[PDB]
Amino acid sequence: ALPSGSDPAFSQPKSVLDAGLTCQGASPSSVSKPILLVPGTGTTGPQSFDSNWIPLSAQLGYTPCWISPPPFMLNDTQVNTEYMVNAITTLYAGSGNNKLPVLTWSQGGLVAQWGLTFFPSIRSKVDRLMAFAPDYKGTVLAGPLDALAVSAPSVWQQTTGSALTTALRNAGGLTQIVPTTNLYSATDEICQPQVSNSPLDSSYLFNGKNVQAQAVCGPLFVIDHAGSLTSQFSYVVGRSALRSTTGQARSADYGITDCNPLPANDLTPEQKVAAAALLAPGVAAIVAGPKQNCEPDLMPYARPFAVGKRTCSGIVTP
Ligand SMILES: C[C@H](C(=O)N[C@H](C)c1ccccc1)c1ccccc1
Ligand SMILES: [Cl-]
Ligand SMILES: [Cl-]
Repeated sequence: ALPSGSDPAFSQPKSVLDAGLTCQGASPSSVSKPILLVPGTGTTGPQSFDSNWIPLSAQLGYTPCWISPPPFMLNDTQVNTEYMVNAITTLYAGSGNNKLPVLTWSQGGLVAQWGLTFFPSIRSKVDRLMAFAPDYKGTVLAGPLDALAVSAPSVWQQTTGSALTTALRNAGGLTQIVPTTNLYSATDEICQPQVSNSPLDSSYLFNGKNVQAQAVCGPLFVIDHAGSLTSQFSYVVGRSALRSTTGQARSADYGITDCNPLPANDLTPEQKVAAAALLAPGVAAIVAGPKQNCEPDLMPYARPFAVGKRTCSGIVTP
């Protein structure tokens, strides 16, 4: 079974977590049809989604809301998760105690599933999860942990073999917790392995709606890590997931004619340009950002699930 009982305490003050949450045109305590957007590594909320799911979710009738954990999602993924959990609590109450969808890119999906795994209170407040290129198993493209160059805290934790991904799995987090759709690509140049269309894939969750784009669009279809978020194909799948009565996208809602890898058709010209360039701010943030030679320690609520792994203060013990 999943962790149960009370939510772990936050390491950050509620006022600090509140400061990282924004909604377009409303206060979080009084917002109509919010959607919470959780960004990828090296970016803010606006940097991940200004060119795609902020205008697209508004056009679908949602008020776009987002978190921007500092610095640019490079800090401890466990802290980035505090921003999300607090945001869901606020937006749920602020919209009349109605569940809301969560839509994520890259690390953002790892953050969402970490939050659902270890903070039980939000399970009843997240209507559904729509994750684009989530790296629940991390990525093996960064190399093994013992050969990793100095890297940001969350980059360590997204490396396959990390204590964080170990703990997520052992606490039960590789199974969906709310109705979840995962859209990913075998041609992902950041997160691998993704080629099997099977539980080996880093984006796969048991009992979830697992959509490898090539399984629908064919082997020559090509979308990269950012294109998994921004493409017109991704929009049709995401639209299906957001509207489905089951909380998961449905194969009947999309098909081979939707297999367009370019930025979503409804985006403005300026937006399409920014969507193609989505990654560049992330790389600049990683050059200027924190770097260390070890993986951040697991917080107490997660430590018992990765006994034996090595973090900055040493080997995790029972
Ligand atoms: C931070 C890095 C990343 O997003 N890097 C950006 C996207 C990038 C793009 C092209 C080449 C190098 C890095 C990362 C690390 C582990 C797991 C997932 C992501
Ligand atoms: Cl398990
Ligand atoms: Cl099922």
